[PDB]
Amino acid sequence: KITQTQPGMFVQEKEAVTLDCTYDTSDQSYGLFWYKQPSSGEMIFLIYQGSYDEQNATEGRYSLNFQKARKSANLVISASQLGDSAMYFCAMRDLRDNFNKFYFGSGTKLNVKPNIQNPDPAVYQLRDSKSSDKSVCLFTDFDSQTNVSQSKDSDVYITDKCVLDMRSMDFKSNSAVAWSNKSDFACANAFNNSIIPEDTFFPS
Amino acid sequence: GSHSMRYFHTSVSRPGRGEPRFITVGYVDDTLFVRFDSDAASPREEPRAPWIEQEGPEYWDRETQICKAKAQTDREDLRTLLRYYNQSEAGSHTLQNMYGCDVGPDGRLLRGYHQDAYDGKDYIALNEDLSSWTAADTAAQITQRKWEAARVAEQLRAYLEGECVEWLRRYLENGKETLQRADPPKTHVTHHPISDHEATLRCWALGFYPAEITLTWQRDGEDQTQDTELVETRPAGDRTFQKWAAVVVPSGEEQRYTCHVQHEGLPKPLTLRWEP
Amino acid sequence: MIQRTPKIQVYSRHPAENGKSNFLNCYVSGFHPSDIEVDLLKNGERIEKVEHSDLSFSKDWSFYLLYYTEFTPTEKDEYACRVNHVTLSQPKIVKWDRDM
Amino acid sequence: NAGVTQTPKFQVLKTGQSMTLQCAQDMNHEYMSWYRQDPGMGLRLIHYSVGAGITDQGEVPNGYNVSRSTTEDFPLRLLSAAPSQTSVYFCASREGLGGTEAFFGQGTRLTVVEDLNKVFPPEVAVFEPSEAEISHTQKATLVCLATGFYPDHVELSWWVNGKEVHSGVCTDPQPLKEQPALNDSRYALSSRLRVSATFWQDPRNHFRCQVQFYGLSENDEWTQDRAKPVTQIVSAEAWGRADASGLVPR
Amino acid sequence: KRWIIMGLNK
Repeated sequence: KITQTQPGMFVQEKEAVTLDCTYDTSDQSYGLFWYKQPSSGEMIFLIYQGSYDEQNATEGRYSLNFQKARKSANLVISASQLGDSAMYFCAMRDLRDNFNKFYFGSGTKLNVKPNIQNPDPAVYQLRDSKSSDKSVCLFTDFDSQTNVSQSKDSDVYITDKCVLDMRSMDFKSNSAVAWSNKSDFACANAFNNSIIPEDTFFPS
Repeated sequence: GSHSMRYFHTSVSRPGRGEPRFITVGYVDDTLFVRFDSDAASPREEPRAPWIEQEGPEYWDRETQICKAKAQTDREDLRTLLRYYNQSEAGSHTLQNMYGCDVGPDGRLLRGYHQDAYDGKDYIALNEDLSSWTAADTAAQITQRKWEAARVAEQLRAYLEGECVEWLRRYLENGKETLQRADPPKTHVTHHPISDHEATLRCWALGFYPAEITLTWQRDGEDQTQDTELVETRPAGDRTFQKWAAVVVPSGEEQRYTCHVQHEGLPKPLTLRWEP
Repeated sequence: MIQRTPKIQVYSRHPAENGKSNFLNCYVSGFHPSDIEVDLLKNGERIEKVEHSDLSFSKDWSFYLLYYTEFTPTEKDEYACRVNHVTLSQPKIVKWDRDM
Repeated sequence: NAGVTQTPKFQVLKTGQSMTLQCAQDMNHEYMSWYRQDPGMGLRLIHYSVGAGITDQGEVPNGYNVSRSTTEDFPLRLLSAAPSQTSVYFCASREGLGGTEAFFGQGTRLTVVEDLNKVFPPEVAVFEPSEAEISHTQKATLVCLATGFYPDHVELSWWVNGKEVHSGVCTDPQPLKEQPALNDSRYALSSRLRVSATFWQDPRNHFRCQVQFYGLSENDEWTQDRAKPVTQIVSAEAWGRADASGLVPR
Repeated sequence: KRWIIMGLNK
């Protein structure tokens, strides 16, 4: 039995983050494993620790704080990067079934927040490059504390906030996209369900 | 004085007639105390000495799981070694492993062991220093690189210095009435005429424990080691051992020869002659 | 493949006494590979119910086994051990000699 | 080298149809297994193999079959697709039963549908940068919108001047359902690509959003009048926009 | 008392 108490954890980019895991076995012989599952769905092996190993496993930015007495195997990720936002699974195999089955935890969703240098919140209207009168509403440049709420309107679609990273200039920005086929839909009302900065730029 | 604990393991493939046969046995000095056989009706790690019988059901279940795990690792390793040696899947092959510890009269580690053999030849061995490996060939070198990467030696040295030593101590204490009792040999000399010119003098040592013994023949008090036929020490079947030493002597010179017996169960070394 | 022919010793557990229950032993050692055929014979006929020890090995990796059966020796009865191995073209017969 | 190669990455199946999930490993691994990942159920073992010619059942073997002809391959067969088989399947291999080189395949996202008429390819549109954004921030964000697709089996990429780009891109982690309460709902996916205003102000700069959709195969039966929603690429594109002077900024 | 660890394949 694996317990990951946290369905989610947040961390500021560059800071270290600890993901909790506790395990339940009556065996003296076992192994603890961590796996990363990015949004693309692949299951990536990160680190392993054997129950008879006296030194804490380390693998690059990953460290497993193995506390045998406390029955804990917390994962510490040093110097958090945007690429670290993913699901993390704690897992174990033990001597009871000859280490056959993997017992996986429920997982923890890590959300690495960028450090927004100069926030400039604004909602822009973007028009289709093709021969149509179709539009999109782009809420961009808000600080990492501003939260985007899902719409309470059935015909209004709002994405979750997405962090883009313009690597060449080390510039990071948050954005959310809203669109609807409704006639009354305007970028002025698109993010009413969200608490947006009072000074958010709404161009004419 | 010194004591030892050893685990022995043999896996033998049998192509075209099922999966490999796995047999493991555990010893304290010359006393068998546990066994596991993959061909038993329902395979379990079983007791074979009275001083081990008092170990709890948790002990029996864990030892059973470890043997099953070793049998399984060996099955996989037999397949890997066919690839390392470019060998056919059709032939029968053997994997053997021995491991254990030796303790001094104080109950402190003297020597640790972990060795593997493939088809009766050395494959890979933990060095006497318990921190490095000796690979016998280029195939064993592949294994050595894997075991170095997993830091196997550190964990195995921790077992040899720790649990091996401590459980050997507990077994020695629990079985002191038998394990720490030395049974002296019952000794006699037989005479076998060959011709009117020569005879065999055979010095017998029977029902002794432990197996370690020295049987020598002397002529006018001078050592006859080169001239002595010593049989391999053999089990009596009741945990004790038997051995004999023989010399071919000129008929009428039998009185010049003395047999000498050294064994832990003897407070003083024995000297015997043929009667009369 | 390494091949080592078995050493064979045939003997009783206790000093033999006619009409008195004892155990007849056939100790096979120094062999490789481990496949081996071992039978105890009474007047040239195979003794049924014969038991053996669990396969083990010596420091040089060579195998050993003890085959045994409870028996009551008599003056007339002849006992022997019949061993076959890959290293042997014919099964090898070693007779029990009480004097040894 | 490559480790475990699990195919296909995406699959849509009609109820009652068969399918073989492929798994190859190039690491001489003796142990291979199949797991399925589901919400609440976690990761469950289906079947496993400790070596060539040996296979055993896991926690959830029913409706699945496996074979281990060689050490390299471990195919999973679904003789008759059931909607309950909609899951993400993972092939996991290791050096042996007690092995620690515990590697997983890329995963197979399986959608079992009652009727293939619920399968639709995406429609794709590129939304051009706002003049207000260019004037306010000296940056230009393009938005790609992939809409009305089913199942949610797509790979969105940005191509600038014929080359795939990663920097300055953010694609929603998961396609959003257009009608969430419905298991037959079509999906939508958005992505942004942000460049400098000077880069956008060059008419020779070409920005294309590519959506690879995984759908029906050639063998799949198709009884609708609309185009068969086969696996295909759907793209939309835009070109940069120069000033009233018609001079690209230096 | 036997020894055991994971990852001991040859």
